[PDB]
Amino acid sequence: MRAKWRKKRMRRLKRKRRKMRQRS
Amino acid sequence: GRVIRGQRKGAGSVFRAHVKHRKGAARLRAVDFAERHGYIKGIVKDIIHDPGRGAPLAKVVFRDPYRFKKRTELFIAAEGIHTGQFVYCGKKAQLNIGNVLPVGTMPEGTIVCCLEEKPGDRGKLARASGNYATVISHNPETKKTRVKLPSGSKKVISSANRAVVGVVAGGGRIDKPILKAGRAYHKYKAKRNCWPRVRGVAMNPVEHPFGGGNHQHIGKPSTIRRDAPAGRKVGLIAARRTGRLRGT
Amino acid sequence: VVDPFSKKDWYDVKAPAMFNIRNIGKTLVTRTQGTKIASDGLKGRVFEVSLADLQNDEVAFRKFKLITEDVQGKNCLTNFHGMDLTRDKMCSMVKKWQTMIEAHVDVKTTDGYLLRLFCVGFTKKRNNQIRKTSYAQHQQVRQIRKKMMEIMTREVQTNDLKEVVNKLIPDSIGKDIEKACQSIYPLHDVFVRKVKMLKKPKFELGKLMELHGE
RNA sequence: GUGAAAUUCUUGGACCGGCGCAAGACGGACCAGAGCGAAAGCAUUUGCCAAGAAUGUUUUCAUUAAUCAAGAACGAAAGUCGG
RNA sequence: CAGGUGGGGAGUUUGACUGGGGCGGUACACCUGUCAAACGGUAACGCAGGUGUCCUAAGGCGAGCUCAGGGAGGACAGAAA
RNA sequence: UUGAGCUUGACUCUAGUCUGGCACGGUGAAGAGACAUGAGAACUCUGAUCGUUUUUUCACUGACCCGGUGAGGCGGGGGGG
RNA sequence: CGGCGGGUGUUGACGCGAUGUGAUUUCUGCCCAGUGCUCUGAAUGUCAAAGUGAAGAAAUUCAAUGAAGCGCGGGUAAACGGCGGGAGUAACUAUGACUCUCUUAAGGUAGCCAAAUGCCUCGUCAUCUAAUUAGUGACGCGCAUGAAGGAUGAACGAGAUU
RNA sequence: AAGCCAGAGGAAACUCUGGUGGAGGUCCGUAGCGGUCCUGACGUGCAAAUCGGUCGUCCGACCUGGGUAUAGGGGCGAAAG
RNA sequence: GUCUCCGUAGUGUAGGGUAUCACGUUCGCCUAACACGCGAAAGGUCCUCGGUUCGAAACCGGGCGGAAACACCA
Ligand SMILES: [Mg+2]
Ligand SMILES: [Mg+2]
Ligand SMILES: [Mg+2]
Ligand SMILES: [Mg+2]
Ligand SMILES: [Mg+2]
Ligand SMILES: [Mg+2]
Ligand SMILES: [Mg+2]
Ligand SMILES: [Mg+2]
Ligand SMILES: [Mg+2]
Ligand SMILES: [Mg+2]
Ligand SMILES: [Mg+2]
Ligand SMILES: [Mg+2]
Ligand SMILES: [Mg+2]
Ligand SMILES: [Mg+2]
Ligand SMILES: [Mg+2]
Ligand SMILES: [Mg+2]
Ligand SMILES: [Mg+2]
Ligand SMILES: [Mg+2]
Ligand SMILES: [Mg+2]
Ligand SMILES: [Mg+2]
Ligand SMILES: [Mg+2]
Ligand SMILES: [Mg+2]
Ligand SMILES: [Mg+2]
Ligand SMILES: [Mg+2]
Ligand SMILES: [Mg+2]
Ligand SMILES: [Mg+2]
Ligand SMILES: [Mg+2]
Repeated sequence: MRAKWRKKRMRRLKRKRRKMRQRS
Repeated sequence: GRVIRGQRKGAGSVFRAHVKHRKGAARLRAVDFAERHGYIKGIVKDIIHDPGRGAPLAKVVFRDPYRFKKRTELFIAAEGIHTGQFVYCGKKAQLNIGNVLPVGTMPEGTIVCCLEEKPGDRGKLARASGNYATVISHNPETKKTRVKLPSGSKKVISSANRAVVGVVAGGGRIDKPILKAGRAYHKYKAKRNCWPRVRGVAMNPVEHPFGGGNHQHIGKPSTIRRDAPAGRKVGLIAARRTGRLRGT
Repeated sequence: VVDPFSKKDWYDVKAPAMFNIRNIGKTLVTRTQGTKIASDGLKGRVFEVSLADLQNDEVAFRKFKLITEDVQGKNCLTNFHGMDLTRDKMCSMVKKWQTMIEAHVDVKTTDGYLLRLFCVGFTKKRNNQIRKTSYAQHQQVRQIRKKMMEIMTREVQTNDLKEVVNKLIPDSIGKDIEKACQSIYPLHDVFVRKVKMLKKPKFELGKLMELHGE
């Protein structure tokens, strides 16, 4: 991928991870 | 089958304004020879808080031009005026904050505080706190002045209408959140019986068009025509549009 | 169905006495019908006409507006409204490696005409100059702008619009501006680039008729 | 309007031309391997307000300096909040 | 005075039968066969169905023919011309 | 074939509202026509005068309406500057 | 009931009046076909009384004209409200990223869930118990979740539950 | 809670510590006001709605006397017809 | 249970006088080849049976299925 889009994908995944952890 | 709230407000019985501690009608001085041809000087003797309104009122004392007496007025305080200040009212008054002079004599960009709707009544426009009108344009022929009101509308008035120079005091009163039902109660207790407002959907069908149902829903379009009978025109009255106001 | 040009009748457009060619040309308007007056239709028209076809042997890059105030008989009669340089002349004057100074001033004549004047000047390189560019420093530019703003007001405030127009016909104002500025930085292409009417005084018909006739 | 079209606007006068009015943006050409600023950045006129480099100096103080963990100010655009 | 709008308000109505009522159905006006007990009559929300039409002829008269089906034959022709 | 509370796309109305007409309800012009004496040519078609006819536009004030005031200097003119 | 009567109003858009949602945080997706509301009358179709013209002896009849409204045309969903099917398809099976069509005004987005909303149902898995139609966590083709209300989040509650 | 004093640390920006102060539709809890649960008592009662214990709130949208105003398809309603 | 609707190429669908559209399938082009594209072709007891009609996929009854909607007050 383009590095910028890998960065964007990582940011989306990190928001999802934060939401999952906050749910606990 | 029951008269609704809002219909009951016109009879006035419980819904008359609470005017017990109000300090008087806030008005310019009546136009006379001094206003019409020169100026008359008064002194701001006090600035007071009128219950029910957010604008301070200015108690100004003038000299009676025809008999030995002192005339006290209750101007609406333009912001920046202070006690012990001289304010001048008439055609030959100068542009200063608090002076009263006809709009036709004012330049093409000045802004004004207590504007007259008709040439000779006292102030009627831009009276609420923080508000002002703007003198846009003149034409010496037909003696007309075009002004911009706080609502953004444009109005043509006579050039002989008087107004106070400046913005009315009381600042950005609506900026502070009320934060409390108690503060709202104390706010409206000084104004009138209107505050604790029950939603119509929470009522029964007998006292509201929107009342009733097993779920709290309106059940009919909330926009209502202009010529609807009283007891029916509740909701968005003659609305040209609904929604979110995206763009203007 | 019938062509509307059957109901059009022609009028002759007349320039003031400042120009020795009085015939601007011809215009047309629909004949009077009902409340619609051909006089009202003809009034308020602007005729962007060059200077070479208004004055006998003047330059061609200068245009005059010549708005119509009053029509009598078959003659529309015009009066000064503004002037402008032409697009090609203005674009040819702008060149690289030189500084142009632009000034504007609002000034009232003796007879109540308010004018906005726009003047341009361009830095001139000397004949023996080896350096490519001819740039004036900012203080020199400010002094030149101030000079050419204060020697446009004294040619307008102290005289009538008639002898303002007849002296901006040869651009005497630009010539004296250029002569004055030589002690600060030399200038070569100095013109009153534009003038526009801002306000007019009440349209005295006697004044219009003395502008046209005598 | 496009490669071509179409969505769209049009005998209700659209586009075009003329004269006005209003609003909010934007400061062309001049504009450069030019300037200034710690960088980010900075271009309509005029005025006010402090600031600054370089230069000039047979002025003054006399080592008061250089770089700098921690800490501090500013920091395009996008984004967020209130008007 | 006229037209529009007008549950804001007024007055009123919101069929019947029915193995309770409602939903369903129409057994609510008719016609055929049966029920039906060899005169006639005879019931269920009994059974099997049909009707709110169609026809200047599909009405009227006269004349002349014979229908469905099958068998046997006949160029194309065949299960059917 | 008794009601009442409430709703509405039931039936029949109704307060209020929107709109047209008539009356209060006038005075001048300017348009465009139908106006009415008329005039050009039963001999074949055009310019006018005052009233009237509509419809529009503009203006006036005197009916009518609003605001201010203890109805306190309004309009025109003459001084004097 | 009525008077140019009265309330808001001793008021003037930072104000009155009418609604919906309901602190904060974070979001508030698509649909103007329907029903409403509203804007524009443009040649405009329909359109009462009065008024105009004609026929008649008159009653009367006919015709022309064309107010609002309705039609015609735009806007609007933090207006009422609404937000789909049927097949095939990946080198074990299984699902279906993907592909076809039918159709809508748009086909339910972000989220959330057997939830106070899930029939089937005591759903399936995990945890809690010796044993749980209960509780919690998770899953989701969800009979019939869902965005001015969705999802959260401290503090609080004579609220419901383990 | 803000405001204030002192000490200490900092180059500054400011920070830390101890006091002071006394805010709040703040907490516990009298009187008052209310009325959760026992589904207690009583239920031909003390009472045509009361009593006991337990409870909610208790500086505020607080409690309350008197004087006024609003009247029946009307009033008034922080909304339960 | 009651009421209503549907059954058409392999697929999703249109429709009383010789069954349409699109995809799919076949063949030939183009390409080194596949796909795309281009030119042609094939394909359907119109669910089953009976009836009306000169003639039924249609119209009308019966049956096979499939799909919706009701299935309430005690
Ligand atoms: Mg509310
Ligand atoms: Mg309720
Ligand atoms: Mg109602
Ligand atoms: Mg309701
Ligand atoms: Mg609904
Ligand atoms: Mg930025
Ligand atoms: Mg913002
Ligand atoms: Mg009723
Ligand atoms: Mg017998
Ligand atoms: Mg018998
Ligand atoms: Mg016979
Ligand atoms: Mg009976
Ligand atoms: Mg009844
Ligand atoms: Mg109806
Ligand atoms: Mg609210
Ligand atoms: Mg109409
Ligand atoms: Mg929209
Ligand atoms: Mg979902
Ligand atoms: Mg679920
Ligand atoms: Mg549950
Ligand atoms: Mg247990
Ligand atoms: Mg769970
Ligand atoms: Mg939404
Ligand atoms: Mg408390
Ligand atoms: Mg407490
Ligand atoms: Mg008990
Ligand atoms: Mg109830």
